[PDB]
Amino acid sequence: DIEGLVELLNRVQSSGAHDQRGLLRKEDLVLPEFL
Amino acid sequence: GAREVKLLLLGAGESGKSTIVKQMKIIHEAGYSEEECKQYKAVVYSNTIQSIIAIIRAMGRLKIDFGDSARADDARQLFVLAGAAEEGFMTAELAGVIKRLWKDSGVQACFNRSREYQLNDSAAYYLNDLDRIAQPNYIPTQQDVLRTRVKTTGIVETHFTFKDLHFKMFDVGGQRSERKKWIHCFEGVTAIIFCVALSDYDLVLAEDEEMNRMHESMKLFDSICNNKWFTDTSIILFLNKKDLFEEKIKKSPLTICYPEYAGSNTYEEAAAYIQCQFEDLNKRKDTKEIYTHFTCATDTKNVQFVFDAVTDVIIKNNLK
Ligand SMILES: Nc1nc2c(ncn2[C@@H]2O[C@H](COP(=O)(O)OP(=O)(O)O)[C@@H](O)[C@H]2O)c(=O)[nH]1
Ligand SMILES: [Cs+]
Ligand SMILES: [Cs+]
Ligand SMILES: [Cs+]
Ligand SMILES: [Cs+]
Ligand SMILES: [Cs+]
Ligand SMILES: [Cs+]
Ligand SMILES: [Cs+]
Ligand SMILES: [Mg+2]
Repeated sequence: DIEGLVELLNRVQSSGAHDQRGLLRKEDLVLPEFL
Repeated sequence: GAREVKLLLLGAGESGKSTIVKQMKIIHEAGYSEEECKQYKAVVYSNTIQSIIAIIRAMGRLKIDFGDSARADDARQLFVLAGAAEEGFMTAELAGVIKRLWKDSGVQACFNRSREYQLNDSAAYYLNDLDRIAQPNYIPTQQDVLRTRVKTTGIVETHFTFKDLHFKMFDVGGQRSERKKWIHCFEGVTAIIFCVALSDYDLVLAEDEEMNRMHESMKLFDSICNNKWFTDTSIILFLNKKDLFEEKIKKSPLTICYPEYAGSNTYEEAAAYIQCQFEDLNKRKDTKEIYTHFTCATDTKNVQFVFDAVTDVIIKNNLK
């Protein structure tokens, strides 16, 4: 049901609250625009 | 006879699901040995860096300037040094840059506005312990490992015996699981432990969200709760992060999250209010019961205690 949606939207969309997870990777190193 | 107790962890990312799992290994399992803690240095540092960076990035978007303009060199240097330091070790150079940035009033100013962005709740824990963490003879402690943040490739789980029960704790989270996996995760559930990050009550909503984090969590709970399929399923509610909540409620009113709220701004009344918002979602207060516990996922003592009670509910909700 949409139930599957909601669970994927709440438990995922916030895992972003942590692009801060796992070991250090090139992606998380891109120097910020205000350089 | 031995019963399989299938425990399913649900709740928004950052709610503390992954942390409860680790608490089980520390409590009802072996825990982490020294040979194994040393193994986390790489992540402990990886996380520490990601945290100061999350904040540095935030200063840009929010236009918050460094208390001291020199830090701009440090920041720029933070990204070079980081993307150049062999995992597992941290040089006296990187430790310095981080210490100076974390010390900057501009950066602390931004840190205090973490509600406007998404800062993991381990940044503070690690950035303060830089003295210890930075030293090369550093050995992550259990609490250090408990605060780490790793990979959720697929579905995480733990097996452990408690009160002669075969506990199987499941936790998805981010890993897009389809109706397939989901249905398969629900099937066999003995109890659903729904985690909620109380401290999320003050989070500014994203450009995409119609409602705030709390209400999005409330919505999901509503469904899980009033879903006939989970009738005989024990519904434990973990209103987690009460430590951060207590610290926050001081400065940020609950009216941010529940505009109608008219109570006082005490940890007590605010917390009681949230416990009601979730429990009132229950459509059969007669049919089903909600087992709520205010917890601190990262507190081994409190978790042990709280999980001790959950088991009693499981041990007997099985009408026996
Ligand atoms: N201070 C504090 N941090 C917590 C608590 N519960 C979880 N956390 C932290 O908040 C984040 C949630 O992480 P977990 O790793 O539990 O991931 P989740 O399952 O996606 O929500 C991690 O940074 C935890 O260390 C708590 O009660 N207090
Ligand atoms: Cs055990
Ligand atoms: Cs141990
Ligand atoms: Cs300045
Ligand atoms: Cs903060
Ligand atoms: Cs400290
Ligand atoms: Cs495992
Ligand atoms: Cs085990
Ligand atoms: Mg997660």
